[PDB]
This record gives sequence, structure tokens and C-alpha cells, in this order.
Amino acid sequence: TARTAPAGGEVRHLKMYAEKLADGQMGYGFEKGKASVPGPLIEVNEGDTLHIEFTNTMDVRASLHVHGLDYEISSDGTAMNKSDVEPGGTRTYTWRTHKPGRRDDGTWRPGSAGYWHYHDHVVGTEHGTGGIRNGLYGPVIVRRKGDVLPDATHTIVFNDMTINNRKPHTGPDFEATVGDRVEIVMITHGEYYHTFHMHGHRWADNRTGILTGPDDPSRVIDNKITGPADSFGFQIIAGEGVGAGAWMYHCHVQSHSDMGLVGLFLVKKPDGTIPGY
Amino acid sequence: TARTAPAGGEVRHLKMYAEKLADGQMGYGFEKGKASVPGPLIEVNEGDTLHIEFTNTMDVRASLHVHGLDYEISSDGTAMNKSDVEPGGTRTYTWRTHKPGRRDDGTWRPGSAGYWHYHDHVVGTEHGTGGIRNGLYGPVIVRRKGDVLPDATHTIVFNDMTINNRKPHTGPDFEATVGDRVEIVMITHGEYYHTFHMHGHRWADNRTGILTGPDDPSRVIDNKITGPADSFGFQIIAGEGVGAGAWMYHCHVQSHSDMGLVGLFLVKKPDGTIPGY
Amino acid sequence: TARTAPAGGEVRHLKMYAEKLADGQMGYGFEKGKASVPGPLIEVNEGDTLHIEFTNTMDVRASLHVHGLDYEISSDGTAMNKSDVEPGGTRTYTWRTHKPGRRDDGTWRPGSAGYWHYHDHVVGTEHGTGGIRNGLYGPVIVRRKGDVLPDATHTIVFNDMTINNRKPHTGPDFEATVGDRVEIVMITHGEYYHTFHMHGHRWADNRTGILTGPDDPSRVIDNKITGPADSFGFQIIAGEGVGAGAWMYHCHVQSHSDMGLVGLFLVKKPDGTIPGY
Ligand SMILES: [Cu+2]
Ligand SMILES: [Cu+2]
Ligand SMILES: [Cu+2]
Ligand SMILES: [Cu+2]
Ligand SMILES: [Cu+2]
Ligand SMILES: [Cu+2]
Ligand SMILES: [Cu+2]
Ligand SMILES: [Cu+2]
Ligand SMILES: [Cu+2]
Ligand SMILES: [Cu+2]
Ligand SMILES: [Cu+2]
Ligand SMILES: [Cu+2]
Repeated sequence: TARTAPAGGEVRHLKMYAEKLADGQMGYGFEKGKASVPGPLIEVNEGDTLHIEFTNTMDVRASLHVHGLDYEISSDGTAMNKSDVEPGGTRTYTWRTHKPGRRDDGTWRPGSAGYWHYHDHVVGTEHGTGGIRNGLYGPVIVRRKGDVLPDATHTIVFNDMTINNRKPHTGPDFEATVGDRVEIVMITHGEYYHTFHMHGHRWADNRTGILTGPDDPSRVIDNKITGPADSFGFQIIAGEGVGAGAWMYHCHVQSHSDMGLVGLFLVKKPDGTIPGY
Repeated sequence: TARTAPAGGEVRHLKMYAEKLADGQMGYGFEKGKASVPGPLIEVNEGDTLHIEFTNTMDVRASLHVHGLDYEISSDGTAMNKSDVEPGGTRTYTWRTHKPGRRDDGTWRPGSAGYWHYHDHVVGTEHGTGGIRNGLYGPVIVRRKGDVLPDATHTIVFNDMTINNRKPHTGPDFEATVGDRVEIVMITHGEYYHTFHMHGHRWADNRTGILTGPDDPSRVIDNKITGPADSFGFQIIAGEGVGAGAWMYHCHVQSHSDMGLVGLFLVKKPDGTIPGY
Repeated sequence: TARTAPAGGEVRHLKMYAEKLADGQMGYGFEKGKASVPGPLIEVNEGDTLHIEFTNTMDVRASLHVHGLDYEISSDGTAMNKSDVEPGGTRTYTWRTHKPGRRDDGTWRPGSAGYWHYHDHVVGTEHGTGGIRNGLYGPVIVRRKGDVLPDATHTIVFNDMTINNRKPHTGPDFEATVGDRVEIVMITHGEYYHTFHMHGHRWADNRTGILTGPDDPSRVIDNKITGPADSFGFQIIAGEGVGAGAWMYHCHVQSHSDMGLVGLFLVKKPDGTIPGY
């Protein structure tokens, strides 16, 4: 039986930094000098609270803003609500999450579980256009009790005309072995719509990207249109029914793939070999 | 227990007008001189019939065309089917709705319930491009028996590079008190794709925007890509788990929010105060 | 009771050709000299295997690449994996499909069923941009056991600024009689997003486009945003609740319908007459 996420309700503490990178980008990190684009994955269970001690090491104001999770207005990360951070400053952002349940009026409160993301909201403009462009974005996963857990999680961000702010034709590539349970968090940012496509693999267009059983009527897809700040995720069994191979993933807008918004899902046999690669 | 929509089947009569507005726009209204952009909300129960006595008070041909609801071709509101209205003329449009049910072949007929809209189809071009641009659009809600009813309904229309044809940076803003059940009808028109986003709140990507219980696998989202003539709706509990605040809603295409396609969901405490606002 | 698809598991063999057309386009066909744009419909049952003996009759390299179905890397139809076809050459592509079922870890493997498509991947660029533009695309339907079968299937492809590569304002038009069960396969290709809309009809936004019964919460829609390589399908009862008529279907992006990306769903009475047409 597959590993599943247990019941949440833990108070978690975390440090985060925003940093200017040597190449002109901006990234988040859990440690000073280890900022990355995309920023590090934040993964919690429904019911967890997260207190993020956020330090802005940059010479301009910056913030942390999160989609999907519960936060009071004092943690919304906007200039309007006095929620961003001065250069060199520190602020504790609090993100909460809740489980689904019956309200007293008999309606059903949805839980926080899903594939979400965080990003800056004040660099360049009051909607963080410059911060997002420079790399201040990262993924958030909230698990429901009983959600299937993967062997590994990869984050793919279509940010304007880049994947993960990389130069075109430089991937990123990811690797797995036939049979691995691989999780993809797929986020879009910027100005343009995209369509995310994976060769050789498919998933369900629902909350978890997988079906629980035969009663779920969700479309099974391998291609999905996205726009700025959309987030979704899914899991696949690497090579299931198709075998090892260099499986391309790309934006399917023809000029986007033509310019190099493409990467490789490298699915290996145990000996590491990939047929035709 | 929350208020729910009862079984439909009523024949309803309604007057509607299309009018040129003093500022050059065009709007629909239930009363001459009270046209609005967006036009007034039409809300019925599945099974209701609606006879709309429509008067075109303008100096150009205009029509009423509806998405989703049942109409015969004589009410489709197009020039092709001789269904538009001459200047100063009157025409009765008939919209019907039906409940879901079993067909005799054992398949399931879907009902009319959902978030829909109406708009002009002949001003400027034979697809109403000029009419839609000028403001001839409005929302339609069809309730299924047992659908949860809100405290209030707000209509948000991304029409080209405007919200509800307003100048950028002029909202609209909406207000609620913590705990209100607030309904949003979200319609898109024109030339451009958009992504609708709300701070501090989320909904289900399904027919009603809410989950009935734990078996619904729909994605819970706070960001949604839309294109011309898309319509969806949802309900939220204002401030649920997040408290009072000036909660922004905006298009998340970065240049769109930067140019001012943003508004405020003002969620107040009982004393009317909003923290940080 | 409606006709339904039986259990699959047949090995099927098929010949296909890619041909240059006299007008400069490129099309697939099951017979030399009978290539079409879109290419012919491939319809199988979950569990079927399809061996396609593909001949490239053109003077440039070409390939067959399929979405959704199972194929080994040797059938992915890309130059990278040595999977395309030299001018005048022949290659057997193998597509497999599987039924859903329980994995040994207790998770649910999704089946292949759905609305899919095939297209070239090497004409013009290594993502088939030139091949797709010229007409090398076609529909694939994989049926699950018990899926409702239609009276007829029509394929509508929004390819850049054309429907099915036709000149604007030339349809295509389709015909049915009131009460026919009509299936639509709706595919998008190229550079641009679109919104597909049908007058007088609606469907469910799920795998089959129809609801099985009252428990399915999928949105019922008549308008849907699509991007390059999206595919979906649905069935409607022609004229159900609305009667005979010339029912327009069009892209609802206003400049797209204005330029003529529109066609007619001609729903006739038994005597062939169409009111207002
Ligand atoms: Cu925002
Ligand atoms: Cu792209
Ligand atoms: Cu593909
Ligand atoms: Cu955002
Ligand atoms: Cu129309
Ligand atoms: Cu926008
Ligand atoms: Cu936000
Ligand atoms: Cu319309
Ligand atoms: Cu590809
Ligand atoms: Cu279009
Ligand atoms: Cu319409
Ligand atoms: Cu493709």
C-alpha cells in the first residue's frame, strides 16, 4: 500500500530569505546564500500552521504572498495593507490551513488541500511584476489526510517565456526510474497563457491529479491550458504502460516549444539506460 | 440550515430595454432610464419560463442573446434568424429552463442550472462586438432545487481591458460583513484571456463553486483562466478563516493588474471597521 | 436503451499515409489520394492495440504522434527518438490502450478513454509547427466499456485562425435531425487561445461531456476556453428543448468570430426544413 499523508495540526516554524542573485535575478531560500528559482517547496498537512520568519536581504522592499492558504490581512504581503518588508527587515508571516468539514448551516466547508504557490507582491510594481519576473516564486503543497505521497516532487514554472527562469533550450530535465511515483507541481506566471503537455503520460484534471476509483468523471488529459498564477499538480507512475525513454514535456503553443520552452522527463531502466537517448 | 432554492416551474414576465447612455455606452435595464452596465441580474429556478418584452430604444438594431438557457431559434437574437430588433421596436424573447432527468434511453439529461449570461448579438457586427464593448451584457443565474442561496450576489465582468466597463483603478469595490455568504458571478467578454484571482478566499471549480461534501474531487482554487463569453460563479463565506480586511480581487495577468484591473472585497467587522484599511 | 461501447482488447491493423495536397496543404488518410484535413477519425475501445503501417509519401520527413494513448518511445514520432519517417518511407507505429483498474498499492490506474488527437511532429520544426499548420492533425476517440455511442461524430479543429484549415466564412457546416445524438470532437492547434461556443446546446465539462446521473457536480457549459493541443469532446441531442434551426457554433473571441471562424449546426425537421433558414 502506498504511503499516505497523516492527519495535520502541527505548528511549524520556518525561516525564509529573499536575496538578489549574482546574475540579477531574485530568489527565495530557507538559508542565506541558498536562494533558488523556483523557491523551495513548502509542504504541510491540512490543519498545520506555518510561521515564516521572513528576512528581506535586498535593497528594495519585498514581500511573501501565498495563494490558497488561510492568512490574516496582516500576512497578505501587500503594500496596501502594510504587509511588505523594508530592505534588510524581518517579518513573521503566518499561514494557516484547515480541514474540510460540516458547517453548522449544513453546508460543506472546503479544506485547504491542493497545489498552491507563493510569490512576491511589491517588487517593481504593487503586484510584484518585477519580483515575479526576477524569480520570487515557489510552490506550496497542502496534503489532505490520506492523500497519496510521491517518491519525488518536481516544480515546473512557465514564467513568461521561460521555464523556471532558465534560458530557452536548457530544460530543466528531470530523472526517474520506471515505476517511480513522480509528482509535478505546475505553476504559471507573468503575461502569457500556456499549454502544458507531457509525452507518454497523463493525469486527471481534478484536485490531486489522480482518480480515487471508478466513480470520478474527471477528464484524463495530457495537455492543459494555464494562465498567470494558475497552479495545479498531479502524480504519474514514470513509464507506466510506455517504458523507459526521454519523454518530452513542453508548452504546446507552437512558437513557445519552437523557441525552446521544452524539457525532458528522463525515465531510466534500473541500469540507468534510456532507449534512444 | 441555509436557505435553498425551491422547485421551479413558474411562468415569469419581464420588461427589458436597451438604451444609449449619456457617456456613449449602451446598457440593458428593467426600466427606461435605469439601464446599467452590467445589465440587471436575471435569476430563475430550473423549470421556470421567462417571457422578456424587450424594447430597443436605440437608433441602431440591437438584440438579446442568452447562453445556456433553452430558446427556440426565433429567440436567438441574431440577424441571421431575423431575431434582432429594429430601432424603437419591441420583441418578446422567450427563455425556458428544464430540470435534469432520465431520458427514455436511460441517459441523463442535464438541467439548465448554472451561471450564465446574456448579451447583444448585432450591434457593430453580426456577433455584437460593438454592443458587448459598449456594455450590452448581464448575468443570468438558474438555480437547481436545493441550491444554497447567498446573502448577496455581485457580478464581475472582465470586458476587454475593463472591469464592468469602468475606467482602470476605479474598482468596482464590494462590501460584506465577516460571515456573509457572498455570491460572485464572473463573466468574461471581448478579445483577451484573463485570470480571475481573489485574495484570502477560495472556491470549488465545479457547477456551483461549492462542494456538497467529502466525495467531490473538484479542484479548490483561488485563480482561474477565462476567455471571451466564459461564465462561472461561486459562493464564499466572507472572511472565513481569514478575518476582516480589504481583500483584493484582480486579474492576475501582470500587465492587467498593473494597469488597474483590480478591485476590493471589503470585509468588515460588525462595527464597519476594516483592519489596515 | 442507447447503444454502448463493449469491452475492448482487440488487436487492430491500419494503414495511414501522409500526402502533399494539390493546394499546398498536407493531410493524413487511410488511402493514398484520400487524405483529408482533419485526418480521418481513429476510434478504438479501451484495451485495443493499434498497429499503424504509416507511409510518408511526401518529399520531406514526417511523423505520427499521438496524445493520450500508450506508446513506447520508438513510436513517439519525434526526430529526437529516431521515430519520424524519411520521404517515401514506411514505419509501423504501435498505439496501445488500457482499461482502468486497481494497482497493487491500492491506487487507481486511470484508463486511456477520452477524446484525443494525433499530429505530425517534424514538418517545418522539430515540434511539427509546419506540419500542423498545413493540416497534419486528426482525432482519436478511446471508448470505455459502457460509454454511450452517438449517431454521428463531427470533428471541429481551431487551427490558428481557421476551422479545419478552411478559409474564414466557409464553415464547415454540419447537419442533423431533431433528436439525433451528435458527438463533437473539439481540438485546438497552433499559436492562439480560443473559446468554443454552440448556440442552443450545452454539455458537461468532464471526460465524456455528458453526465451519468444526479451525483456529478461538473459544470454544464456552452462556452469553453482552449489552447494549442487541447482536446475535449461531448454529445448533445440535436435540438433538445430548442427545436430545429440553424444553430451557430463559433469561436467567441470577438475578432475571431468577426473574421469568420463560425459555422452552422443545421438541425432539421424530418422534412428537412429549418425554421428561419
Ligand atoms: Cu494579488
Ligand atoms: Cu508557453
Ligand atoms: Cu504529445
Ligand atoms: Cu498571486
Ligand atoms: Cu453567437
Ligand atoms: Cu485580465
Ligand atoms: Cu493572492
Ligand atoms: Cu455569447
Ligand atoms: Cu511534443
Ligand atoms: Cu478563436
Ligand atoms: Cu450564444
Ligand atoms: Cu501534441
